[PDB]
Amino acid sequence: KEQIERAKAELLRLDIHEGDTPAWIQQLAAATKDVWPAAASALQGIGNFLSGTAQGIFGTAFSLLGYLKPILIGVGVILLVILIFKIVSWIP
Amino acid sequence: LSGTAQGIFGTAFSLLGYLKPILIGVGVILLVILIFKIVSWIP
Amino acid sequence: WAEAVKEPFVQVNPLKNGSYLVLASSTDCQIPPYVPSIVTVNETTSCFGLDFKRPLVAEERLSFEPRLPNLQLRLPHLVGIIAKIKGIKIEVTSSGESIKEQIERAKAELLRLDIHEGDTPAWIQQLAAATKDVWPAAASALQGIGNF
Amino acid sequence: YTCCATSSRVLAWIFLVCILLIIVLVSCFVTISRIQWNKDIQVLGPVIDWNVTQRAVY
Amino acid sequence: YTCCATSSRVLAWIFLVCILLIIVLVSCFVTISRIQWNKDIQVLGPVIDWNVTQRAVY
Amino acid sequence: SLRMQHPVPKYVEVNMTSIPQGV
Amino acid sequence: SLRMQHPVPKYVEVNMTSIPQGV
Ligand SMILES: *[C@@H]1O[C@H](CO)[C@@H](O[C@@H]2O[C@H](CO)[C@@H](O[C@@H]3O[C@H](CO[C@H]4O[C@H](CO[C@H]5O[C@H](CO)[C@@H](O)[C@H](O)[C@@H]5O)[C@@H](O)[C@H](O[C@H]5O[C@H](CO)[C@@H](O)[C@H](O)[C@@H]5O[C@H]5O[C@H](CO)[C@@H](O)[C@H](O)[C@@H]5O)[C@@H]4O)[C@@H](O)[C@H](O[C@H]4O[C@H](CO)[C@@H](O)[C@H](O)[C@@H]4O)[C@@H]3O)[C@H](O)[C@H]2NC(C)=O)[C@H](O)[C@H]1NC(C)=O
Ligand SMILES: *[C@@H]1O[C@H](CO)[C@@H](O[C@@H]2O[C@H](CO)[C@@H](O[C@@H]3O[C@H](CO[C@H]4O[C@H](CO)[C@@H](O)[C@H](O[C@H]5O[C@H](CO)[C@@H](O)[C@H](O)[C@@H]5O)[C@@H]4O)[C@@H](O)[C@H](O[C@H]4O[C@H](CO)[C@@H](O)[C@H](O)[C@@H]4O)[C@@H]3O)[C@H](O)[C@H]2NC(C)=O)[C@H](O)[C@H]1NC(C)=O
Ligand SMILES: *[C@@H]1O[C@H](CO)[C@@H](O[C@@H]2O[C@H](CO)[C@@H](O[C@@H]3O[C@H](CO[C@H]4O[C@H](CO)[C@@H](O)[C@H](O)[C@@H]4O)[C@@H](O)[C@H](O)[C@@H]3O)[C@H](O)[C@H]2NC(C)=O)[C@H](O)[C@H]1NC(C)=O
Ligand SMILES: CCCCCCCCCCCCCCCCCCCC(=O)O[C@H](COC(=O)CCCCCCCCCCCCCC)COP(=O)(O)OCCN
Ligand SMILES: *[C@@H]1O[C@H](CO)[C@@H](O[C@@H]2O[C@H](CO)[C@@H](O)[C@H](O)[C@H]2NC(C)=O)[C@H](O)[C@H]1NC(C)=O
Ligand SMILES: *[C@@H]1O[C@H](CO)[C@@H](O[C@@H]2O[C@H](CO)[C@@H](O)[C@H](O)[C@H]2NC(C)=O)[C@H](O)[C@H]1NC(C)=O
Ligand SMILES: *[C@@H]1O[C@H](CO)[C@@H](O[C@@H]2O[C@H](CO)[C@@H](O)[C@H](O)[C@H]2NC(C)=O)[C@H](O)[C@H]1NC(C)=O
Ligand SMILES: *[C@@H]1O[C@H](CO)[C@@H](O[C@@H]2O[C@H](CO)[C@@H](O)[C@H](O)[C@H]2NC(C)=O)[C@H](O)[C@H]1NC(C)=O
Ligand SMILES: CC(C)CCC[C@@H](C)[C@H]1CC[C@H]2[C@@H]3CC=C4C[C@@H](O)CC[C@]4(C)[C@H]3CC[C@]12C
Ligand SMILES: CC(C)CCC[C@@H](C)[C@H]1CC[C@H]2[C@@H]3CC=C4C[C@@H](O)CC[C@]4(C)[C@H]3CC[C@]12C
Ligand SMILES: CC(C)CCC[C@@H](C)[C@H]1CC[C@H]2[C@@H]3CC=C4C[C@@H](O)CC[C@]4(C)[C@H]3CC[C@]12C
Repeated sequence: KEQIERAKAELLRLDIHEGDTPAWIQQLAAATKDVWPAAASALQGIGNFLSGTAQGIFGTAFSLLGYLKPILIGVGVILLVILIFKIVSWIP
Repeated sequence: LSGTAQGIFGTAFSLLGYLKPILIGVGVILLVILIFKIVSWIP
Repeated sequence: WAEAVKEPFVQVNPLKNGSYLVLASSTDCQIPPYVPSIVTVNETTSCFGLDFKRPLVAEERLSFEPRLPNLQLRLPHLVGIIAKIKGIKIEVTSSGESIKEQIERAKAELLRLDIHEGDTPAWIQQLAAATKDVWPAAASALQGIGNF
Repeated sequence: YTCCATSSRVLAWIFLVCILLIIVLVSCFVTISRIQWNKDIQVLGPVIDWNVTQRAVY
Repeated sequence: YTCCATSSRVLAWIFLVCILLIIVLVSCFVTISRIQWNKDIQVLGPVIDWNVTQRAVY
Repeated sequence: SLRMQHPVPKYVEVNMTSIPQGV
Repeated sequence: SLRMQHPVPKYVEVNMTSIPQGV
């Protein structure tokens, strides 16, 4: 128990990021391999899809859509404020 | 969180914390149905 | 190996043959900063707060001094930040290393130095220092927002 | 009085436009600043070669 | 046609005003410049006294 | 009377050499 | 190699006197 509660917090805060998702996924597969060989093969595959199918276009796309998250919420809020007024202006 | 029951509430809150991205996706889908059902009741 | 050091940095070693070995963060007596050099003067003068004497004339003899190869070394763009956050002398590159391997080294680390509710102004000022050389027009803007 | 009633409405529209714009301004700054930090990480860094003559200042 | 005829009226007024102003501008400049030359002639001129110490510069 | 101090030029010679690899 | 000239300070003393009327 003591041996595990030693690096745990440090290891948990190596979390997934919009930058290096493929690189992170490959580390997760190396870590999962001995535990669950099936899940490692699936993760490794999803890794090489982002990196090496087409020119890594999907790895570029999902990285960009990652960074845009704050903008996308701020747009979605504007839409609701249009819809509610339009709908209320239909009811008799 | 640690020592009441078998630490079940620490397990529950840990689990609910990891699930956060799924819950937002479901919540969005419910709005889309509601808006269409509603707009389809107005004359 | 890289290591962060306190400014101003001055080092002056009197060599036995009468020259001086200088490494300094700042110029004096024409001597360039940052690159080290072996310095000799024809007449006694004060530099860096100490007296560089003219040496005594020497008689020449057959030399056995080594002559090492020269070498060009590329470093990471943010090397000063990487040395800083460690607080210790840290390995940054190898003599031979490719651009790609050199970059993938600290990237995940550096990316996780993200913007926080508690020190936004401090963080913005670091972004301006990092961006200065790349896009000067963005650095002046970020500096203004930072002082605001 | 119609002008007062119209003012209470025009006011609530400019107050609503004020906040929706702050939401946008902050959301844009967080996006751009973070991307520029990413770009700053991957630019080519400096070269050293011990050559004194190259660093002469006259 | 009506636009051309009307344009020709409005134009001739502005062209007339343009010249009547130029007459004035030149006529004023000649008056003022010649008076200032008269004034310049009558102003007090400099003094000399051979004192070196007075003209020291440091 | 006027007494003045005129600056006059002079130089010292400084030579510098490199240290390959910093060794 | 790099050979440089460093400027070192110095002065000369100059005295002046006046000529009344320029005579
Ligand atoms: C206190 O002690 C210190 C030492 O601890 C004293 O400092 C030392 O003082 C020495 C003088 O006694 C200095 O030596 C001198 O170095 C000069 C600079 O050498 C460099 O430039 C040369 C020219 O390069 C240009 O031109 C060539 C074409 O000619 C181009 O190819 C280049 O691109 C440049 O445009 C160059 O030849 C030298 O190259 C050699 O050294 C470097 C490493 O420094 C190696 O990478 C090279 O491989 C090369 O070394 C090999 O090849 C040469 C022959 O080519 C061999 O001699 C070597 O043994 C080795 O095999 C450098 O890049 C020299 O110009 C100067 O030359 C004089 O002497 C030669 C004969 O030896 C004459 O033929 C010349 O005409 C000239 O008179 C001399 O060698 C030391 O640099 C200096 N040491 C340090 C580390 O700073 C200090 O002064 C002392 N103070 C007191 C008070 O006593
Ligand atoms: C040790 O020595 C090596 C070799 O010199 C140093 O690494 C090299 O640094 C130089 C200078 O920064 C780089 O030059 C640039 O190269 C690209 C073209 O690169 C492509 O073509 C190359 C053809 O030989 C090929 O080697 C490259 O392969 C590497 O990169 C790919 C992609 O990431 C990777 O998959 C491979 O494994 C290799 O790692 C690649 O296919 C060129 O476009 C650049 O152009 C700019 O600069 C020129 C000149 O100023 C200018 O004219 C242009 O307009 C433009 O501004 C530039 O020439 C070179 O890519 C590096 N090579 C490697 C292997 O890294 C290394 O950094 C040194 N180490 C140290 C510690 O100093
Ligand atoms: C900084 O580097 C300088 C090189 O740029 C050094 O200058 C050299 O210093 C030597 C000292 O021995 C001078 O040699 C003297 O030469 C005179 C006569 O000059 C003629 O002969 C020499 C060779 O004997 C020749 O090089 C000249 O071109 C002349 O043809 C003799 O009377 C002396 O006895 C002595 O031999 C070099 O001439 C001189 N060369 C140059 C290019 O200046 C300087 O000393 C270094 N100074 C510092 C501050 O370190
Ligand atoms: C005509 C020419 C052709 C044109 C083709 C165009 C193709 C377009 C492709 C469009 C792709 C759309 C992708 C949308 C991704 C949105 C990601 C948003 C969230 C995000 O980035 O989250 C951050 C990182 O996670 C992530 O980045 C997680 C992303 C998911 C990774 C896994 C995806 C690959 C799966 C592969 C399956 C198939 C494999 C092969 C069998 C973490 O969260 P945070 O941002 O809040 O930061 C808090 C830190 N904890
Ligand atoms: C060290 O720096 C100097 C200055 O940049 C380089 O010397 C020049 O070399 C070029 C040829 O590449 C010549 O056209 C110039 O006349 C030289 N200028 C001077 C001031 O010497 C020198 O090549 C660099 N490298 C070494 C090893 O000395
Ligand atoms: C020559 O010029 C000097 C400088 O203007 C005159 O000396 C000054 O005299 C006044 C009183 O008149 C003193 O308050 C100053 O302190 C004096 N200054 C200096 C620099 O001496 C001087 O009197 C003038 N006349 C002659 C003939 O020397
Ligand atoms: C030290 O170096 C300076 C370098 O500027 C020498 O200055 C020369 O001095 C002579 C007088 O002997 C003048 O004629 C030259 O015009 C000066 N110019 C240069 C650039 O050399 C200085 O005299 C040297 N002194 C010693 C002790 O070597
Ligand atoms: C000529 O005048 C200058 C005036 O500046 C004198 O300079 C002095 O020189 C001594 C060295 O003996 C220095 O310690 C002093 O600090 C200098 N200052 C002043 C204002 O005198 C110079 O020495 C004089 N030389 C001659 C030939 O008379
Ligand atoms: C009080 C009522 C009206 C709700 C107001 C909630 C607003 C202020 C909240 C809802 C969700 C929030 C966003 C959620 C996620 C991000 C990503 C972050 O990296 C930058 C800020 C940003 C964009 C937040 C800013 C504030 C935000 C827009
Ligand atoms: C498509 C247009 C209309 C934008 C609509 C807003 C959508 C795309 C935004 C709103 C809230 C966002 C989610 C909020 C938080 C997270 C956690 C993160 O770790 C994975 C992505 C995920 C799940 C986001 C993905 C994008 C998201 C669903
Ligand atoms: C109706 C269906 C879709 C389930 C929806 C569950 C909702 C209520 C859940 C999903 C994710 C949750 C949020 C996730 C993260 C945070 C940030 C934390 O600092 C306080 C709680 C808070 C703000 C939660 C509030 C409740 C929340 C919005």
